[PDB]
Amino acid sequence: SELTQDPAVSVALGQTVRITCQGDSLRGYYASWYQQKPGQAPVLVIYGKNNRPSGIPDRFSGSSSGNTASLTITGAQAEDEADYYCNSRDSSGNHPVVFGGGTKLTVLGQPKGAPSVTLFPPSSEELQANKATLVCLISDFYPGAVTVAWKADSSPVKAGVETTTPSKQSNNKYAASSYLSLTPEQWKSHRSYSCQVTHEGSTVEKTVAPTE
Amino acid sequence: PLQLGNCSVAGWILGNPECESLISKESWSYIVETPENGTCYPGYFADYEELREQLSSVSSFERFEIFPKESSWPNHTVTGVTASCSHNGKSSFYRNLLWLTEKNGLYPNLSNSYVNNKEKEVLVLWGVHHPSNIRDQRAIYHTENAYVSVVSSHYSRRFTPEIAKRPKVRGQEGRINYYWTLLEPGDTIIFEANGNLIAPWYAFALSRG
Amino acid sequence: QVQLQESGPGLVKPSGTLSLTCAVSGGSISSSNWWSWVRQPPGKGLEWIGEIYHGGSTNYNPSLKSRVTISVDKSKNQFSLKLSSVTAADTAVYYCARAPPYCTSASCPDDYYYYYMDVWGKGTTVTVSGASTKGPSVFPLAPSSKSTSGGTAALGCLVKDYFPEPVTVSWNSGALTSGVHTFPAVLQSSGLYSLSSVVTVPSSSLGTQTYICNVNHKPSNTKVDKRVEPKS
Ligand SMILES: *[C@@H]1O[C@H](CO)[C@@H](O)[C@H](O)[C@H]1NC(C)=O
Repeated sequence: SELTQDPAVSVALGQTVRITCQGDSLRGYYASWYQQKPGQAPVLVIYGKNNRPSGIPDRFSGSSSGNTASLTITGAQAEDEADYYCNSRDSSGNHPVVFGGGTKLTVLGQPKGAPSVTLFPPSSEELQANKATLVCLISDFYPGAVTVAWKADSSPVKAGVETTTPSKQSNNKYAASSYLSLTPEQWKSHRSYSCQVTHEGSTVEKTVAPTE
Repeated sequence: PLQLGNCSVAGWILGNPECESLISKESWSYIVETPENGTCYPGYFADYEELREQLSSVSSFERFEIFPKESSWPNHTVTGVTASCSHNGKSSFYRNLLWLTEKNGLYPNLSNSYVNNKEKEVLVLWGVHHPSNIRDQRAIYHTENAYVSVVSSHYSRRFTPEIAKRPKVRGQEGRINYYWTLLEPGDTIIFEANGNLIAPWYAFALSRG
Repeated sequence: QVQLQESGPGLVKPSGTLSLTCAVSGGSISSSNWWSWVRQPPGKGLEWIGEIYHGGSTNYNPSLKSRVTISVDKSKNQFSLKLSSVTAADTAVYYCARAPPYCTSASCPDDYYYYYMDVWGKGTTVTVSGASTKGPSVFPLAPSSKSTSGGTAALGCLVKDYFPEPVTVSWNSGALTSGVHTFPAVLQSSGLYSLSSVVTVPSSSLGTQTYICNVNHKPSNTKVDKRVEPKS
């Protein structure tokens, strides 16, 4: 009844990859495929057996062999890093629609980029509201894995820290953000706060001062 | 002699995809034939043996277009293909007929006519599709009880689609009965239907038939 | 062509009734199309909910059949979804889509054995919580010299303490697109959200160009236009 597909597969840039979908309902109706990039709604890439909607590259192709549907991407490119879902209709009962688990396509070989760090001190308006938030923004780094650490003066700070997981930018690089919530007194009673971003062993550190 | 080869009279006249060549002669004295009855889509061919009598000797054969694929069918969807009719490895349909189905979820009343102004007898062919259940019927034509009417000066018949579970033949449990008539010079034939019509696309004009 | 627009509440109390609306434009609701609903729980995949025909035929997901009711209204050219006795497991992003007509038997052409959804709505986030709605506090992230890196400079907006998701940020009411990035929201300890929106800009412009970020929090019906000026 359910459609099953592997959760994750990886392909090198410019290579080809077959994403397989298997389920006992594929015999009754044809299988469709979607591409979903993070924070976006799914987009249909294949109607039926190798019929694509207007605006879908010829690199995407579909096929079927019994209860096995496949999606093939030729000349894989970094724009293709996303989730892929197969979809069909159940051939029995009242004919429910079932989705496959999804497949995370990682595209290997992309160029590596050091993290760019921008650290904003508390706004004067926020301070006058009796709160202080240090905003550390990290962008344009690949691979999208990063570890952030904060320093008050030169001592570590683990309390009041919140950080987001990396997310793809528009140029296929990753970006993240880190926050350190302070009281206006905690902020004025130190000489400097720092955001330390470690990516691929190398570390970039930005510093802001209350006195400035 | 008319060379059909791997094809039969039914396949050749309806435009069976495996009979794309061999329209051949404009006249002939006898027909050369020797395949699941020759009909891609299962059904019953009306007066097939009698049709073979008429076509075994003719002098001025011609395949023309009685209802162009466009314009002649402004409404209704005309791209219907099925796995049963396949050219090479892809789904297809008869070269001379069109499967009319949903257009924007509606099946408006059908009435189209053609006057034989070719100075010969005209052989028009059409079909009547019979779905296996009623839900599929409504999925295509949107009418629980449909009709097909073909009328001329010397022909008239109304068709009722009988919907019942049938054993799968050639992978298809639906049926299409095929029917033919001869239109005399100057005579006018009209097709009226609200569903289940395999519309004529290409007709034929001949003599001594 | 046909386009779908979702309408629904950002928040729904636990054990209450979720109700959304999908409007059809450029096409008629009374067509041979299956108007469908889909949802996506956080970090999970796609889950089909149900479908409806303009005539009234309904087919629901077996697991949700008991608490689901998809409707249609030809008066406004809309169709709707209703999910009752909601729990946190119902918190998800809900979509409306259009699916083609199909056939159960082998009487139809090949075009009626596809299944797909080609036109989708943009999605509406629905959170199931007993917490009350809170609007955002927008604070500027002003550009400075310890922030400008050459010709380009960075400025943004801090959107602090709001609930529930989502928040959408634009700049200059949509006239500033390039070099813009709005970061995923972070979930603080208090259960409130916060996110930032940054934009990259030439350093010579910030002296003579006005920069405004337009924050929108539809769950609270709040629209904040915040002027980001350089520090002085
Ligand atoms: C349908 O047929 C009518 C004639 O009966 C014609 O006027 C119309 O343009 C056709 N197409 C549509 C979309 O109505």
